Amino acid sequence: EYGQTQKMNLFQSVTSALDNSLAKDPTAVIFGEDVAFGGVFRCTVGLRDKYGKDRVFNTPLCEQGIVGFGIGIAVTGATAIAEIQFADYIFPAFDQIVNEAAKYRYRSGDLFNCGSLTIRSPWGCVGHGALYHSQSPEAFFAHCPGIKVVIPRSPFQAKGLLLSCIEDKNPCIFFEPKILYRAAAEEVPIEPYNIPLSQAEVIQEGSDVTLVAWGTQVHVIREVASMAKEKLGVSCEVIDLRTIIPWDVDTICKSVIKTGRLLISHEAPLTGGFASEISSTVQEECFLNLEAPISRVCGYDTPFPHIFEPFYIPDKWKCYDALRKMINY
Amino acid sequence: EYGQTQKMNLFQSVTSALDNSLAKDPTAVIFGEDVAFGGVFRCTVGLRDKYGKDRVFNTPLCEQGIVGFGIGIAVTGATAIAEIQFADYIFPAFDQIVNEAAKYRYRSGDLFNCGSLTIRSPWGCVGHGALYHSQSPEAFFAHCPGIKVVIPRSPFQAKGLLLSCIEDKNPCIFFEPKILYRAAAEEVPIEPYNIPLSQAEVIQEGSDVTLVAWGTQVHVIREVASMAKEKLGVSCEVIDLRTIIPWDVDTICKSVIKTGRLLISHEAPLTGGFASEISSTVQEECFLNLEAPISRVCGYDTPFPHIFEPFYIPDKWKCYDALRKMINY
Amino acid sequence: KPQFPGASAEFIDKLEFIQPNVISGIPIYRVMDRQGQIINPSEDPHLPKEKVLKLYKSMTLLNTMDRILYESQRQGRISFYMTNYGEEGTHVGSAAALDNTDLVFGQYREAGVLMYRDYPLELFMAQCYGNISDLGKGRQMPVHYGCKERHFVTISSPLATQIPQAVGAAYAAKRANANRVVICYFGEGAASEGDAHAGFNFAATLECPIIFFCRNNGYAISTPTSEQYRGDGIAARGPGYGIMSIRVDGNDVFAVYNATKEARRRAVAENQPFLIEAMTYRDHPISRLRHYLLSQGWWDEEQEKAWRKQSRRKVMEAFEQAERKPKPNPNLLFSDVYQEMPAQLRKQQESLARHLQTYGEHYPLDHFDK
Amino acid sequence: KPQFPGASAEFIDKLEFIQPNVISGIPIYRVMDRQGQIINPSEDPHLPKEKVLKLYKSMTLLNTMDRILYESQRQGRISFYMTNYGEEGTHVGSAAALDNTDLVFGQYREAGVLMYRDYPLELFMAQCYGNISDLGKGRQMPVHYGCKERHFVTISSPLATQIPQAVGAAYAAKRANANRVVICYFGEGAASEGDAHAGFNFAATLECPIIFFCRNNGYAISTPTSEQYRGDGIAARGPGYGIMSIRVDGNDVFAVYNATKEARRRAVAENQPFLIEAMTYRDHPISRLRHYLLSQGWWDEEQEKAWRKQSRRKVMEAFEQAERKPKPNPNLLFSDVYQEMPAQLRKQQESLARHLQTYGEHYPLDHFDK
Ligand SMILES: Cc1ncc(C[n+]2csc(CCOP(=O)(O)OP(=O)(O)O)c2C)c(N)n1
Ligand SMILES: Cc1ncc(C[n+]2csc(CCOP(=O)(O)OP(=O)(O)O)c2C)c(N)n1
Ligand SMILES: [Cl-]
Ligand SMILES: [Cl-]
Ligand SMILES: [K+]
Ligand SMILES: [K+]
Ligand SMILES: [K+]
Ligand SMILES: [K+]
Ligand SMILES: [Mn+2]
Ligand SMILES: [Mn+2]
Repeated sequence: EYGQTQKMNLFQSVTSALDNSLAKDPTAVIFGEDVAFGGVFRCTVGLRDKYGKDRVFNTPLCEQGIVGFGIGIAVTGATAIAEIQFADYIFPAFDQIVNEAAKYRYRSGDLFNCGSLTIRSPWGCVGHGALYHSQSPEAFFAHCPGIKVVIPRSPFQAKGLLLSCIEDKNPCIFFEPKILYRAAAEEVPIEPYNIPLSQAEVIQEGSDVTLVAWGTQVHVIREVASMAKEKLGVSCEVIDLRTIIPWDVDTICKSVIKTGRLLISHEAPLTGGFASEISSTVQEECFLNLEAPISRVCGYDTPFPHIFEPFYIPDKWKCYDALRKMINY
Repeated sequence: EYGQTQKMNLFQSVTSALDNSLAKDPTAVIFGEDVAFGGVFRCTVGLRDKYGKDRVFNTPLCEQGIVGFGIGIAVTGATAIAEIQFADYIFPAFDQIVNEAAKYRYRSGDLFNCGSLTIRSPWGCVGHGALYHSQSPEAFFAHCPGIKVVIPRSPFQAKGLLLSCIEDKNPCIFFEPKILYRAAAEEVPIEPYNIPLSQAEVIQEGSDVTLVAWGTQVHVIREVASMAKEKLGVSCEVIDLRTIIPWDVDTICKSVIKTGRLLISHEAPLTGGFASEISSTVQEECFLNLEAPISRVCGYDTPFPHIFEPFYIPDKWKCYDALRKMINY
Repeated sequence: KPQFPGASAEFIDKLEFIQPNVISGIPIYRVMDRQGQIINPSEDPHLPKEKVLKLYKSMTLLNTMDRILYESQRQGRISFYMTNYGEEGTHVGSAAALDNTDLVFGQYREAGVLMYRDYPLELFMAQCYGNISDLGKGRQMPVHYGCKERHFVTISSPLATQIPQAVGAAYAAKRANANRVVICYFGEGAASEGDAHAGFNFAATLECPIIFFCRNNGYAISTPTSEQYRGDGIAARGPGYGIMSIRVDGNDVFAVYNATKEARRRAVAENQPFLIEAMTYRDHPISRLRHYLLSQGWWDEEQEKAWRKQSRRKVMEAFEQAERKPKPNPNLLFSDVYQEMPAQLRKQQESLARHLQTYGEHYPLDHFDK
Repeated sequence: KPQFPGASAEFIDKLEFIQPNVISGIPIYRVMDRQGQIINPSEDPHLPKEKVLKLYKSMTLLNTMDRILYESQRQGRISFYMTNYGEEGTHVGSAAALDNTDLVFGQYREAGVLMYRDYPLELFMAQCYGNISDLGKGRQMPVHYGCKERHFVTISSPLATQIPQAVGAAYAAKRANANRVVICYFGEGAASEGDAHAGFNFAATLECPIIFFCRNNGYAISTPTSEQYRGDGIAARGPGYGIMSIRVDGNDVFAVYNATKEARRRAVAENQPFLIEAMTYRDHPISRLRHYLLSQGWWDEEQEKAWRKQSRRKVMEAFEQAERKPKPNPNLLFSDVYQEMPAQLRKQQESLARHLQTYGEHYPLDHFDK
C-alpha cells in the first residue's frame, strides 16, 4: 500500500517523519532543549549532521521561549517543529499556546497565522515517572479553540499522524507516548505518508459495547475486548480516537448507536478529563440508544504518584470490571 | 442573621472581605499589579493607607512571578492574597498553579504546603472585552487536583465565598465576575462571615427541570426560569454551582433525580467546558431518571469576539430555546 | 588560569561583590536640544526636507487622530482607546530608519509606525469601530491594529508575548537570507514578564537580526519604575545577555532615528540583536521637531495652521465614514478559528443562523452586514 | 540635565552602543589554590578544625552515598538518581555559612546541604526507595528530598519554579522580623527560564533577604553554555536587576564559604538580594580540602582509610535496611491532594479498596504496607 517499509519502534518512526519533512521542506527547522545531539529519547538522532546546524538546534532552557520562538518562525510561513522535553513541562508555554498560537489566525482576520507550527512532546506514564514525568495534559488543551491535539498509538500511526500535523495549516500539538518509544517495533513505510487528522479508527468491530481510548491506552482496551470475549461472550468495538480536538464525533456516535454501550478510558485524571467531553456529547446524540450509563475509567483525581503507579493507572482489570458492571446494568 | 449590613456592589464587597481578613490576620498581605492605589477595578481602595505599604503592595509586571511569590509567602504559613489583573492573564502562571501550587502538599507528604494562598482575578464577559478581557478559564483549572476554583454570583455571595477561600487550607482561585463589580448593590454584612466551599445553592425550587450555572450566568438562568413558568407552565429548579472544584455533586444529582431534566449553562466555550464534567457525572448517577438528554448551552468553540459578543453569549433566548426543545423531547 | 567552560575570567584573591551603577546610569543619547538645535554637528543625520516634513506630519496627524478617538471613547462610541501622547517621536523616528519591508511587532503605542508607513485613516478607524472595512473582521478590541501589506504584525493584549515571536521571525529571516531586520516594541512594564527574558536570551544565543525597542516612560499604569526594577533601567540588562545596547532621548526624533538606523545596519550585517531604550514621558517630540523646522526655514505659522486644518478634516472625514459603516456579518464570528472550519464549528454556526430566524428581533441585527 | 523618571543618567552627544565584556568577565574568587594552599592570608576564614573536618566528612560521605545509589540505579533497584560529583564543595561550604534555621530551596544537586544539616542516611534512602520511612510517602521520584525539621523545602522536577517561591518566603521572613535568610540554588541552565527573571526582579524591587546561588558547571544535560547564554555567565546579570553579585571557585569550599557568609550577613542586615555564581565542572573540592587538611596536620592516610571504611559501612547499613522496608499503604495515594479529602476523592479511594478485594492477586500487594 505504501511502498518499502522497515521495522521501526516509536522513536525511530518519529525520526523518519522528521527526516522526510526536512528533506521535502527547505523552510523546516527543529529546535528545543537537547535536540542537537539526538534528544533525550533519541527522536532527533542524525538529523543535524544530515540537515545542518541551522536547521536542527538547541535553544536555551525556557519553554515559553521555545513556543514563542516557534510561533514567530511560523508567522513568516516557515515550518517550525518545536520540542518540549516532557509534556509535564509544556505548562510554562501555556500562555503562548492558548492566548497566542490558538488565536493567531482568528484575531488577525487571517492576515497572520502560525499554522506551520507543530509542538511535539513525550507524554503519558512510564512506570516510574511520578508527578512530572508521567502527565497526560490533553484535556487542558481540548478547551482551547484554534489548536489541534493529536496522539498516536503505534509507530505506523505516529509517523502518518506527525507528518499530517507538520503539514496541517493549524498549530498542532503532537503527544508521543514515551512508554512506546523503545517498545515493540512494527513495519513503517520509509517514504512520507499521511494519516488524516480528526478521524478515529475502528481497529476492531463489535456489536455489544464501544470502547474508546487513545495512546497506550488503546492497547489496554484491545486486551479488555479480548478478556470480555473470552470470559463474558461479549463483542467489543475498539476505537482509537487519535485526534483529541477537533474530535471525530461521527465515528464514535455511529458506533454507539450500533452497540448502545460506551466505555471511555484514559490515563489522565477523571475530573475535567477529555472522557467527560466524549461522554456528554454521545449522551446528547445517542440518548435513545443508551442501554447503560456511559462509563469513564480514568486515572484518580490526584497528582501522578511514584511508588503507587501500579494502583493508579486505569489498567485492564479496572476497565474489565467496569465493562462487566456496565454489561449487567 | 449576620449583624449590621450595608449596601455594597461586588467590588466593595471584595474590599470588605479583604479588609476584614487583614484586620484579623496579622500575616495577611495583598499584592499584584496596581493594587497599591486601589486596583484597576477599585477592589483594594483604602487598604494600603489602612494596613501599610508592606501589606498592600505592587509587584513587577510578571504573572508567573506573582503566583510563585505568593506560593513562597504561603510556604511560611502567612496568608497571601495575590491578584491577577484579568483572568485572561492567569496563563503565564499556569505552571506555577498546576505543577507547583496544586501539588505542593501531596508531593511533600504534607511537610510543606501553600494552603494559605488565594489568587483573585476578574473573570467573564463585559460587553466589549473581546479576546483578552472576557475569558472564563475555570475548565482549564478544573482538571488539576489540589486547587479549588470558586466563583460568586453576587456581593453577599462574593464576600462570604472570598473569606472562605482566604481561610481555606488549600490554594484557591477566586474568580470575580467583572461585569457585576459596579452592577446593582445588595446588603452585605460589615463583619466577617463564611459561605461553605464545595456547596451549591438551590436559589429557587422547581419540579420539571434543573438549571445549573455559576457567576453572572446564574442571573440569566433565573430569568429563563421566569420565562419558562410564564410562557410554558414549566417549573424550574435554579442552582448556583458556586464551587467549580471540588464540586457539589450531591446537590445537583438530588435535584435531577427529582426533575429528570438538566440544562447546564456557562459563558466558556462548549468543548472541554466544565458543563461536560457535570453532564457526564449526572448521567452516571441519575441515568434511570433522565427524561431527556442533559443540555449544555455554552459559548461557541471560538475565541471571545469584540463586535460579535451579542451573538456569542449563551443568553436567555439561547437557554430558553434549548429548555423548550428539552421539555418537548 | 581558570578552566571553567561557563565563563571567560581571571582569578581574584579578595572578596568583592559587584555593585550596580544606578545613580550614574547609561547616559541618554541626544542629537537636538529642547530648542530644536543640533548639539553635535557630526551626529546630524542631515535628513532631507521632504523626509523631515513627513516625520512632522505623521506625528501631528497621529496626534490629531488621538484627540478625536480619545473623545469618541469618552462618549462610549468606541469601547476602548490607547493614545500615543509623548510616543510620537519614538515611533515615527524609528519607523523612518527601517526598510519598508522590515517586519514590526509591538503593542499598544505603535500606531505611529503604521502612520509613517501610510496606513489609511479609514483602516485605523475600521478597526476601532469593528466595521465591515476592518481586515481584522471586528474580532479584537480597538487599537489592535495589524497590516500584512505593511509588515506590521497584529497586536494582541497579553503583554510581552510578541518579544520571543519577534525573535523567531528574525531567525527565519536570517535563514531566508534576504536582508531584513525585525523590530520589536514593548514598554518597560512588559520588560518584567518572563517572555522578555526568553526573547532577549534566544536572540543572543541564536544570533538573530532583531532590534528590541523598549519605550521607558517611567510608568506601567499606576506603577512607577521604582516598583518595576532596581537596576539601571532596561538598557543595563542588555549587556548581561550579550546584547549591544543604547539609551536615547525619546523626545528627540533624530536621536531615535540615528540609533535605529545604526542598530538596523549592524543587526542585518552581523546577525546580532540590538537593544534601544527610549526615554519618554507618560518638552515634547512634536514641539522639538517644530522648533527644528522653523530654524531651517522649513515651516512657519501659516503652514502650521493650514496643516492643523487639513489633518483635522482628513481625520473627521474618516471618523464619520467609519461610524456609518455596518458591522461585519455575524457569521464571521466562526471563520478563521482554524484555517478550515471544523464540521462541529459549522454546526454551531448553523445553530446560530437557526436561532436568529426565530429570535432575531431580540438581537441588534440592523447594524450588521447581511 | 535629564528629567526621566525611568533612569538616573547624564546626556551624551555621540552615538555609542554599550558592549558586553565577556572575554574578560567577572573574575573568579578563590581562597585556596589547587594544592590546598591559602593564597591571601587576610581572606582565610580560619575555620576551626572540628568544623573543617565536618566539611570534609560531609563531602566524602555524600560521595560514598552517590557511588552506591548510582550503582543501585544502574541495576534498576531504584528508578532514577542524580549524583553530586563536583558539587560537594559548593553545597557543604555554602551550607556551613548559613544559620541552621535559614530556609533552603533548591533542586537536584543540593543533597550536600542536607548532609551538612545531618539528615539521616535512612531518610535519603527511604525517599529513593519510596519505602514506609519516607515522609514524602513515596509520591515523588528519587532524589526529591525535603525536610521540614531542617528547613529544606521539598524539591520538585520543573526547573526554576522554586526561585520566585524562595523570594516570597524571604519577603514573609522580612515581615516576621526574626533574622533569617533564604537561599535558593539553581543551575545555569535553569537560569534561562522566565521564573529566574521573575525571582531576581521581585527580590530587588521588594527588598528581600535572599541569596541566589547559581551553580555554573558549563552544561545543561547536553547543552554547552555557548547555547545557553551570550553574556558573561549568570553573575553579570545580577547588576542589571540591582543585585550585588560575585563569582567564586566552586572547587574551593573556603571561597564558597566566605562569599555565602558575607552574602548572608548583608542580606539579613540590609534586606537585599545577593547573587553568587559558583563555577564548577560537570582539581576537585574533596581533594583540594584533603590537601588543606594534610598541610594543617589535621588528616593523614590512616584516618582517610579508616574514614572511607566507616562511611562505606554506614551507607551500606542504611542501603540494605532501606531495601528491606515495605512500601507505604496504597491508600496514601489519595491523602494530601487537599488537606482534607474531598468526598469524591474518598469515593475513588473506596473503589480502589473494592477493586483490590476482587483483583488483588494481579497487583504487587506483598511489598506494600497493610
Ligand atoms: C500579561 C498582561 N498583564 C497585564 C496586562 C494589563 N496591562 C495592559 S497595559 C499595562 C501596563 C503596560 O506598561 P508598559 O509595558 O510600561 O507600557 P506603557 O503603557 O507605559 O506604554 C498592563 C499591566 C496585560 N495587557 N497583559
Ligand atoms: C521546566 C523543565 N524543563 C526541562 C527539564 C528537564 N531537565 C531536567 S535537568 C535539566 C538540565 C538542568 O541544567 P542546569 O540547570 O544547568 O543544572 P545541572 O544539571 O547542570 O546541575 C533539564 C533540561 C525539567 N526538569 N524542567
Ligand atoms: Cl490590557
Ligand atoms: Cl527532569
Ligand atoms: K501545523
Ligand atoms: K486558601
Ligand atoms: K502582545
Ligand atoms: K523546582
Ligand atoms: Mn511604561
Ligand atoms: Mn548546568
